[PDB]
Amino acid sequence: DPTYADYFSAWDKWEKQALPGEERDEAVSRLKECLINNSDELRLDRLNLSSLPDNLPAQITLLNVSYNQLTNLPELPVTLKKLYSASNKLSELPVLPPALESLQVQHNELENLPALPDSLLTMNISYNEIVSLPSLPQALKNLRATRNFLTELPAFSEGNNPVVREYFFDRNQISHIPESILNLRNECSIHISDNPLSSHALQALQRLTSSPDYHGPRIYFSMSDADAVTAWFPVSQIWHAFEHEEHANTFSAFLDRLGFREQVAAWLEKLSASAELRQQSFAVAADATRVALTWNNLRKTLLVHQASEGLFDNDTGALLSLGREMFRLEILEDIARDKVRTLHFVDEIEVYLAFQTMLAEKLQLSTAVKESGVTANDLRTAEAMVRSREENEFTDWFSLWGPWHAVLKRTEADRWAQAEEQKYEMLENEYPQRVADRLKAAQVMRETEQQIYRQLTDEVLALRLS
Repeated sequence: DPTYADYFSAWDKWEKQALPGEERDEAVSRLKECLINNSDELRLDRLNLSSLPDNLPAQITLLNVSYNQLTNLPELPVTLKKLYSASNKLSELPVLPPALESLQVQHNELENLPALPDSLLTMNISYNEIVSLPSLPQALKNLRATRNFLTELPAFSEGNNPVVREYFFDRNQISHIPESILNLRNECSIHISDNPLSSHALQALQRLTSSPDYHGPRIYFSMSDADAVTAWFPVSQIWHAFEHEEHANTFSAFLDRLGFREQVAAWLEKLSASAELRQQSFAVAADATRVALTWNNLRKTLLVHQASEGLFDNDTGALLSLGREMFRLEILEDIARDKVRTLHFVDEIEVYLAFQTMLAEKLQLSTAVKESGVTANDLRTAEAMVRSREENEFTDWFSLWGPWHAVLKRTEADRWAQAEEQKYEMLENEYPQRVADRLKAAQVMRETEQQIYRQLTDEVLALRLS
């Protein structure tokens, strides 16, 4: 809270530090004139200023410093209602006064925004390098963000009364439309052309907005948006893997390669070295023409070849707890498949991974990265359903599990061989019960081996370590 003389002398010193090519002298006269009166407005635009003084008149409600060479703004007056600072070289904004209604800082070098007050009605942040936004106030009816580095459309809320709202997010890096935009009324307009959007969300946007019986928001968009495919985004072994490219099932088994990116390379890692892995990965990973049930399969095909070696010979305790995780994952996939029915702009794999990471803590899914439309209720129900199906189905499931059948195939025979030798049921009772209720209405070939392998898993090989 400076005194008149402090303002004057601070501005006089600030003037003598003028870089040539700027009108600091004129700004001081406008600053003094602003102080001398009760003036709510201060305009220092188009003077090519290289900086503002530290202390600006504390009572002003409008500040225009557009078209200068500013890299920084000082602490803005708390009574500020409208801040025009377009066409500068700003790297950061200060904290915004709480009563701000308008913010024009387009054509700067901004990477981030401070907290937007609740009073903000209009905002122009276009032609910056912003990567993501804070939560936007509801009073915000006009927002222009053209040509930034945004990755995500913000989830709007339908205000209780309908007012015209316009959002320009064109020429960004947005890749995912949130399901929330269909809540909004027709009085709101969204511009998302020139964004790297999926062709799925494109075709969804096409289908819904190109229907009669559509009362949502006006969304403006443009649908205009073999072997050297695998090692690209993980560099060197593109030639090493080409030796394997001259083989079977590589056109739909490699082109279909659409945190996670880190160890998709560490799953690339041993399929790289050993030919045993994807002599059989491409087995059912190319004839499935849902990609989370497959992604789980190649997890399994990975895990059977390890169990083929014998990592779980005496350590079946850690094999069992891993099947507990992988069972809850394959329940989560069915949760995911159930939800994508109701979502338009995402497919199962994305929803699956949303469930996996948002629940990795609560359900102890170690094999998950610690990073959409998934609410808080479908997280609660997802846990309630996996926990109950776990209680009812895990042991039957683990007895049929692949990795464990492998460690029995390697470690500890007898029972394993005996189990296979009890194939009497597959011919002494398999023809009568074959359609014994298919006409009273291979399903029992899965029901019979369940019985024996669970029976094998009655007098288990796990009661030798414990």
